[PDB]
Amino acid sequence: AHEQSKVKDALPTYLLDREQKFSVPLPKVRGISEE
Amino acid sequence: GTGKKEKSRRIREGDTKDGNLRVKGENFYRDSKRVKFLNMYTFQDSTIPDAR
Repeated sequence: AHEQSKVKDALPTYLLDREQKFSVPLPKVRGISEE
Repeated sequence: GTGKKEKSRRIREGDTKDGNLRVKGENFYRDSKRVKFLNMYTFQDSTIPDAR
């Protein structure tokens, strides 16, 4: 950070300065057996 | 018998035409709907299903 400093999504005026092929995400789930 | 015999009752009711579904314990008291229920009082196959 010191080295970088030594070198030298637009939002409305009211939101600034504020805190911010159909497969399932997890196919082939673990095969929990009848146990 | 003669009436006490279950064969006569089956013949009279006509269930003999479809006796393939004869459930173990088919009697006047506690018919299949009850025999199956009671049998549950008598899940560990450890099968490996593909959860796809």
